Amino acid sequence: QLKEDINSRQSKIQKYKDDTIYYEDKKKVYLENIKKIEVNVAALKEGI
Amino acid sequence: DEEIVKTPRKLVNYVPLKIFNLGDSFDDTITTTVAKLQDLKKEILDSPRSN
Repeated sequence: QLKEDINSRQSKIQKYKDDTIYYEDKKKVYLENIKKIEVNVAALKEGI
Repeated sequence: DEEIVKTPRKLVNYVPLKIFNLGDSFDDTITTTVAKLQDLKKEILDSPRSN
């Protein structure tokens, strides 16, 4: 039962790794949005 | 309204623009030269004329 539980926990670890990968992808998308907002703010400041 | 639902929009889609906010029409540089000439002619009026 301990072997089964630790195998399940290792699969849980790998699915946490996958979830962190998706979270990092979301963070990269958010950073791209932030960069677009930054360049828009730079253009607006230039006009200012 | 347009189509069946609201039109799709980008998640940011800021597009500030707004370079001009109404007004326009009369240019400011020509009247700027006019005002410069105004202060110049006032300074000339300070200088003596005739007599």
